[PDB]
Amino acid sequence: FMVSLPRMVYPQPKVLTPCRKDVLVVTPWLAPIVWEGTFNIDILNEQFRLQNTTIGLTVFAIKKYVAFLKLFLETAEKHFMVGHRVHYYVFTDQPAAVPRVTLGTGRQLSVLEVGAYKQDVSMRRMEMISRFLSEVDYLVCVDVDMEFRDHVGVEILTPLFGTLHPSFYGSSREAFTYERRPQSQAYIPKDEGDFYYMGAFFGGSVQEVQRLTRACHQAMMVDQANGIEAVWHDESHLNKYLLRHKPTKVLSPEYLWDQQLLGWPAVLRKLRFTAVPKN
Ligand SMILES: O=c1ccn([C@@H]2O[C@H](COP(=O)(O)OP(=O)(O)O)[C@@H](O)[C@H]2O)c(=O)[nH]1
Ligand SMILES: [Mn+2]
Repeated sequence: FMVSLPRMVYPQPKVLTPCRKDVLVVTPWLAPIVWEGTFNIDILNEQFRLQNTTIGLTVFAIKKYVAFLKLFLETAEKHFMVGHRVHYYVFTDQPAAVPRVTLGTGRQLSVLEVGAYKQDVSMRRMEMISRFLSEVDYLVCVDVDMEFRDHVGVEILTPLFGTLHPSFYGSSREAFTYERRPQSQAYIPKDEGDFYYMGAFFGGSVQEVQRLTRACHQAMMVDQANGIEAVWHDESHLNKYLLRHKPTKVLSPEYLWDQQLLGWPAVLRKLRFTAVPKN
């Protein structure tokens, strides 16, 4: 059950005035594409706070990538779901290397120990993700070699979402780096494909994320038994999944950007969550 919103004063939406004219803001299956200027965060904050929404954030920090945790968590504290309940799940082979980061109220961090792989480390995330049902309402699954630079909030939440890959949002579908070998479960032919989604940021309700990760894990297992590894590993399988199960929101590349690589184009009003230079 969902109680009434309170009285709120904000600018009237204008039917004959689009917010953004420069970009597609709804997919052909009527999912919002989330760009700055498309949402009133005050309305959304009210809607999700009234549900006492808890957001789980999963991140893997294996071997040397423990080095990225401090900046990742400190900036998440400043920018990610502020005002909402947050539960960080840090999966690592080095529990003692996890930095002590001060968390705001209503926010918690769990360290989950795993084994380390010698492709595999990136890939096995689907298996490891696939407790959450009892503890959080939504799950967000991100890369750790990243930092938050601006608001990432409840505007992303929905049953199932993907994020536009910053290198491909302007590309035609034959240019997308999908798995092209019919022998792989991740196969997508040249005349198929909506978008190229980034493996570094996806999520949804716990139920939908578990479905997704289960499906990708099963498909990767089939590929392995067939002696094939998809070209972009888990990302290839994510793309196949979101092709056949359309996401209910798509995040713009504001939500996954690399400023060193790609600068700050006109179409991006904010750079929210960005790659941290590495070697
Ligand atoms: O040695 C590794 C390699 C990868 N990862 C995890 O797998 C994610 C994806 O790998 P990488 O980001 O190296 O991705 P890229 O963005 O270069 O494609 C990383 O963010 C980490 O969360 C890790 O923990 N240790
Ligand atoms: Mn990464």
